[PDB]
Amino acid sequence: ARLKTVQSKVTKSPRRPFEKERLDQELKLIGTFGLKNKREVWRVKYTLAKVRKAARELLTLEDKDPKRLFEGNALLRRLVKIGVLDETKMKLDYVLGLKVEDFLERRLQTQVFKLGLAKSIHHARILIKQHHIRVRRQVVDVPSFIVRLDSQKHIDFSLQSPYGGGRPGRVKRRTLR
Amino acid sequence: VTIRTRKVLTNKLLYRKQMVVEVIHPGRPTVPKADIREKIAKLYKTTPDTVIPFGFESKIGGGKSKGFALVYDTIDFAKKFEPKYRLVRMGLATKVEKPGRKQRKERKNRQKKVRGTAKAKVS
Amino acid sequence: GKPKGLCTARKLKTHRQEQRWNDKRYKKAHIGTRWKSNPFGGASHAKGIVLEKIGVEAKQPNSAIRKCVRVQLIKNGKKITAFVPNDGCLNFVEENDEVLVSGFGRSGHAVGDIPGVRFKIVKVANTSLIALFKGKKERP
Amino acid sequence: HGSLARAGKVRAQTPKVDKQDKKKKKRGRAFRRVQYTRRGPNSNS
RNA sequence: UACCUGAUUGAUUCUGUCAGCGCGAUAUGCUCAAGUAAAAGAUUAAGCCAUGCAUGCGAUUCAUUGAAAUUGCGUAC
RNA sequence: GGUAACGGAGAAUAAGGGUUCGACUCCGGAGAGGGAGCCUUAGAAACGGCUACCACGUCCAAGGAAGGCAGCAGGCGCGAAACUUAUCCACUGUUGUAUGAGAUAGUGACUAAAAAUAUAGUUGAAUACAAAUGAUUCUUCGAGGAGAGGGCAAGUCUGGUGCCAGCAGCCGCGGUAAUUCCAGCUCUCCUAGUGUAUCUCGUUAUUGCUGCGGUUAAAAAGCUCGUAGUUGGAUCUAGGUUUACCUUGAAUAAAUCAGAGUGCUCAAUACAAGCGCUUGCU
Repeated sequence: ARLKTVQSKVTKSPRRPFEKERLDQELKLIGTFGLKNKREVWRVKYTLAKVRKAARELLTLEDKDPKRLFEGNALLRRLVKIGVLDETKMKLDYVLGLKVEDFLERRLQTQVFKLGLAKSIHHARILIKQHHIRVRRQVVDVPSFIVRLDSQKHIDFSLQSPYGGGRPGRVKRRTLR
Repeated sequence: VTIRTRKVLTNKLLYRKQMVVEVIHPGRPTVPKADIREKIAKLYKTTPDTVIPFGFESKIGGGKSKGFALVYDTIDFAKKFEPKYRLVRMGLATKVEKPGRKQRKERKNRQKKVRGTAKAKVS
Repeated sequence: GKPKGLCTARKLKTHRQEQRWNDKRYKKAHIGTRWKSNPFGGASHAKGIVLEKIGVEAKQPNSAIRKCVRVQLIKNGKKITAFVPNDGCLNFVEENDEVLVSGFGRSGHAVGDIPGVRFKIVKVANTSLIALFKGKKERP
Repeated sequence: HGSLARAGKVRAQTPKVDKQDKKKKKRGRAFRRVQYTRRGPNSNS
């Protein structure tokens, strides 16, 4: 009958629940990039850990190994398209140099306020929540949505949102009536 | 309301044409199937009852929306190679009232207990 | 020293198996009488009937009377002593009550200054002891 | 000394006090923001 | 991420375990904005079961299109 | 002899080497209350086939007649422990009208992903569907669980109690001036989750092949002989017949794991899709 459904975890808990250094460093990451909870930062840590581990495992191999070649260019390609790796810095010895801040910057929430669409990062988030941003003619409502390089310059207000042309919001309509 | 048809294929061994239909209705609600049907019929210079749109799902935030359409050569081929429910949906056919599965099953089981022509009577 | 030859796999494997039995964890997990000896029979909780309320003198250097209760388990009819945690919670427990009992935390060993008690009460009359203590729920 | 009959002695003796009220503390991202801005924490003495 | 920390002493270095700490399974306490996927009477009692369903569809048509019945096929999946 | 034993694909944990588990959707086997025997058939030792005995039920007008949910749904028991006596063949398949197979909706803090509490609800349409429901398009109105001596982040603040009541995984708190109990106020961690119990793995070089230890911490047999087992010196073409072993291929179901591609709005997933212009290409 029905088969097993595939599920995966995207977060790994820290080995030490209480260390002041880690707690401060993670709270600062929540601060700069407006996040919701520690799971939000552990998710990025986990993705970065996967990337770094894959790079290390490939680098254990010599330069012209078939697997090394294929997987290395694939990984570098994905990172470039996300905008996390430097398009001149095409190597795994250099992909083993990234930080959680690189990934956290490419989030839609950060770009919304970085490009001026919103004042504060919290403003960016509540706009993305209330469906006032669109990407390449698509209303994205996920503050964690990553912005590819191509999508970087094609993000503006929704064509419907009252701040992008549309029926006035509830407050305005109440006042008008 | 821009209706666009892609991946058009001609199925002579089923006397029709299969196409993917996409509608653009920014601000407007989902396009009613009758409205889509008229536009496709005009597009293919064909009767507005020899075209079968179905499977129309609407993308978020309005705008885009996709579905499938079947262009049929004529109404006989239509109501020969077609499930009954599609025809009932589009008015080409009429639904036949039927008792529920539970009651049909119980009647069959009761009839199994009767032999001869009294089976038709028992109910 | 251990054997090191290229053809000593059988000796190594057999010796490892022989010596694994001198390990408390392995023997405790494979002896065979675990289910018949453990009062819960390998379960985490068990329902039982309260027989009486007893007081256990705390170990030194502490001094107190821990309010425990004698319980008879329904699944096998074995008698155990369970601790009633929290303050004044022995009042909630009446004789001839159906209580849910759980382990005390150390996998069948006494905890703290309470001697010889390896179980604690979780529910009484299908009501949570914590809820009764906090006032969330009342005695059925 | 202990008797098994003095159970629930201190909680019975404890004088009863009532609670207070506060504005619903910000929840989710807002609480973390307030925390970040604010930043021993409970140094009463 | 190839990791440890507390506890024997007046103090010290060890052996050594206990405890902490991370994940998962099952049960359970307290508590749960909307949605999307989705496990679910295995554990003990392959114990006992009220009641409904879960297997039926070319030749032969003097019934009223095709009933009834005889065939054939399936019910070993 | 035991197994709280169906085997495998696999699952949990995870430097490496491993340890534990795997009733359970796929493959193989077995059984239909326990045995046994057989009819029909290409195929059954069939049980939603029959025949008997055993155990246990059902209806009788007491002469007789029957039963097998370890199918779906429900009920009782058992327990720490587990859902609706609902709708359909529209979907995948069965030779295709029939399909409790299968597909739908119900209960569902098992679980996995994404997310609101600041800077949801609600009305009628469309869409969808076999009919629905729900999402998707439009439109009407319109925050809790643990903790606060150390391990271990966070009070020597106030009031009660005086080794009592209680807390406390461990070390320890409490004997009338308690940062540890019971409360108020404050903080800390995680957060729609957070605690408890039992168990597996790591931690653990505390099972050690990699890789432990044996004078005194546990551990060299009192000593020697000895079969199996394990292990066994050097030596054959350097220069100017068999095996064992290593390399490379062949044969080697999917699902899962790793991994390539692909804006399901992201993700977990899934296996799609992307282009013109319509009669289409890849």
